[PDB]
Amino acid sequence: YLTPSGWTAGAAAYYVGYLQPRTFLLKYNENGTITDAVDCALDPL
Amino acid sequence: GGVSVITPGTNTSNQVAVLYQDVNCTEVN
Amino acid sequence: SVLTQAPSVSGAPGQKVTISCSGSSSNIGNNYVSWYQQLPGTAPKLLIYDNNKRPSGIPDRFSGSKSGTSATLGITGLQTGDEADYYCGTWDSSLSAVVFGGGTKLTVL
Amino acid sequence: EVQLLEQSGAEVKKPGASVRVSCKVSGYTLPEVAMHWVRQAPGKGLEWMGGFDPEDGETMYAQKFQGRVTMTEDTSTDTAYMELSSLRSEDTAVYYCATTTPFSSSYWFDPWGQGTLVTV
Repeated sequence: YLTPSGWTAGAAAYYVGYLQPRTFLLKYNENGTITDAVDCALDPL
Repeated sequence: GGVSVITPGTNTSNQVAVLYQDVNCTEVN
Repeated sequence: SVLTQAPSVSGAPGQKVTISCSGSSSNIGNNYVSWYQQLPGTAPKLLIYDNNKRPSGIPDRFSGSKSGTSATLGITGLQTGDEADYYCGTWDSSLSAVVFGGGTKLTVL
Repeated sequence: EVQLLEQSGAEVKKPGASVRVSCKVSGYTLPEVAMHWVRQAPGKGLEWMGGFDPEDGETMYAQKFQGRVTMTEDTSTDTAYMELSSLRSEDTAVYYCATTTPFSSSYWFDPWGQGTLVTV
């Protein structure tokens, strides 16, 4: 409004990451949901 | 050269000892 | 119109004098008071709205207050180009419209 | 902030006619500011008229000038027409266009367009 054109309401923050073609391990559950996921090109373990 | 990982059980710890076989780490604690 | 304010008031330069507006509970009591300024042969410019809020481009030297049925426009630091007519205006629930005062032709000596 | 355009301009008519007042806007658009109007006769005071109601979302009209004065709005080209009719003697005056905030609860007319005289 007339604040004693006009935009910028609220405050905005988000996150951006990029994807890479790298092997992953996927531990499915008894309900078929992914719980554990360990990378392959991350560290020796 | 080969890269072989020495580990105690993951449940015991997550520390790792990387042994490079057929390679002196002059190359690459 | 229905409101009450003197047609003209006089004062010295750089001194302190306010301008009053006598109304009723039907127009000032339950509604907000606005003060406008107009120069000879020009357009009325809003001085103050609600008597405690200043529009964009209004000096901080202007103030106002609402004492029951009366509304005072406090005018501090009068200048030479301050001589203009100030209009008191309020909403009306009796007529349910926009009403104004007679106007105050202030004169800075 | 906002640049208000001319409302009608130089308009002169002999007795027995009718004239519109199309208040134009720039910097904003039409359905984001409420319209209002003020009669201002030369050597007289203010006489509020027209208006958009912050409550009811309706476009007001002066109770003293009901039926005689009407208004339409074209939001794209932002033209707010104010139609006069039934010309009388004391009708000649400056017809100011003004505006209040879109949301609600505003009595002030901060931007206006220097008004328009008519002819009787």
